[PDB]
Amino acid sequence: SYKLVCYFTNWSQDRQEPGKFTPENIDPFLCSHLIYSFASIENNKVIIKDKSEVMLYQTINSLKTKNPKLKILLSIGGYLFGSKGFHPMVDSSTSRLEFINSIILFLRNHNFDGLDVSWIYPDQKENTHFTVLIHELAEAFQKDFTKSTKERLLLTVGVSAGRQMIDNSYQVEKLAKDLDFINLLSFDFHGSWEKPLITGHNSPLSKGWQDRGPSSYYNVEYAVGYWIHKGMPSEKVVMGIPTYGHSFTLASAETTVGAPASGPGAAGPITESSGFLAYYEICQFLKGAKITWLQDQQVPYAVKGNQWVGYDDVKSMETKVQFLKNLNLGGAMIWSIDMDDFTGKSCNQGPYPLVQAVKRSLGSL
Ligand SMILES: CC(=O)N[C@@H]1[C@@H](O)[C@H](O[C@@H]2O[C@H](CO)[C@@H](O[C@@H]3O[C@H](CO)[C@@H](O[C@@H]4O[C@H](CO)[C@@H](O[C@@H]5O[C@H](CO)[C@@H](O[C@@H]6O[C@H](CO)[C@@H](O)[C@H](O)[C@H]6NC(C)=O)[C@H](O)[C@H]5NC(C)=O)[C@H](O)[C@H]4NC(C)=O)[C@H](O)[C@H]3NC(C)=O)[C@H](O)[C@H]2NC(C)=O)[C@@H](CO)O[C@H]1O
Repeated sequence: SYKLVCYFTNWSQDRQEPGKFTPENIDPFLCSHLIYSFASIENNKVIIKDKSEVMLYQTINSLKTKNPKLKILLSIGGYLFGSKGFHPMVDSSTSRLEFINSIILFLRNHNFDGLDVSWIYPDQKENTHFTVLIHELAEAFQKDFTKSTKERLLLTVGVSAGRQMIDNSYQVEKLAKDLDFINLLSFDFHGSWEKPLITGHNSPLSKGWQDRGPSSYYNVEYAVGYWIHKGMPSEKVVMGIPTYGHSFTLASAETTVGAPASGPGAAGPITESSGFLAYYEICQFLKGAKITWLQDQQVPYAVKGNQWVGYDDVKSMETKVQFLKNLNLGGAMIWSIDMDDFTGKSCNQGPYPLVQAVKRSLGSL
């Protein structure tokens, strides 16, 4: 009994094949939870800015018709929403209450089962506001369920896997009460924003051999453990796994971890964004590359020419799943199913090779 919580996005629809994803591409039995990314906030109220908003509602109802066990949530936030997106809604209880009531009506009208708040990030400044908003939602949700024939709206949150960010942003014990679970964002541990600019893996399970001091923090094992230590019960920890990798353009001839990089990797042809590659792009890149499995860190990286791609593959799916079960975690979260090879047409491994491996690994006694 593990959750498989699957984020998907509303921007992947503008991609060319085979990055071209709509909710209609979703398998109703693939995951236990679906989270739509992202909603917006206009007039201290919840909306959806998506030209496919209405067809999405239609797909939601089809999905839940085919799988009555399926739970679909709505997410607010993300890296680009930032902290700014939550202003001015959080600035007072009045505007906050206006919001919380928009949410309840919204989710009921549209057949969502809860809400994800993935605020990136509260940090020091907004620690208080984030805490308060979560508590007011949690309470309003409970209150609403008091007067209901419906199951109660679930509340989750996408949270930092970064030690310092966790220290600055969260009151964990409070969070443990208010949230049904965290979606631990246990990736983006390394990437081309770093200084000094050196190759590093986006989502390492374990410590690197060269990791010392606060680099010892930048792995999944650590992140997960620190959350539990800070108060979050293990079963409320839902462990994020990525379907993308972080890329680097190599400065010199070192191809190792910690090798100097001139900048982010060449942009994928489909995701057109230098620094990362979806898995369906990674599979093309792997043709003619040399791949190394890191023993220390338990994940692969691939080199082809001056390109260095740290990524996650079927082998790390199964490896990460064993770890999360060993630690009695609540399950697995995926960012994002629409960057797996969902069509099956690039990796020739069937549809959703990575997520499918995760399902199987959780499902296996
Ligand atoms: C002060 C200082 O110097 N501090 C240093 C500091 O940098 C180090 O800490 C590290 O910082 C980095 C960067 O700030 C952190 O990286 C961020 O990590 C979070 C996770 O914690 C990421 O956000 C979530 O995760 C995914 C994957 O990255 C996010 O996905 C992105 O979402 C956006 C939308 O919001 C996507 O944009 C869309 O895509 C295209 C263009 O790319 C466009 O066409 C679309 O229209 C656009 N959509 C929208 C809505 O605008 C983007 O594609 C996508 N990326 C991918 C791969 O899918 C998602 O937003 C987040 N999910 C949820 C849920 O919230 C965040 O993306 C990521 N930022 C960057 C830049 O990659 C890092 O976590 C942090 N590390 C640690 C360990 O804490 C510290 C280290 O301590 O050192 C200091 O020195």
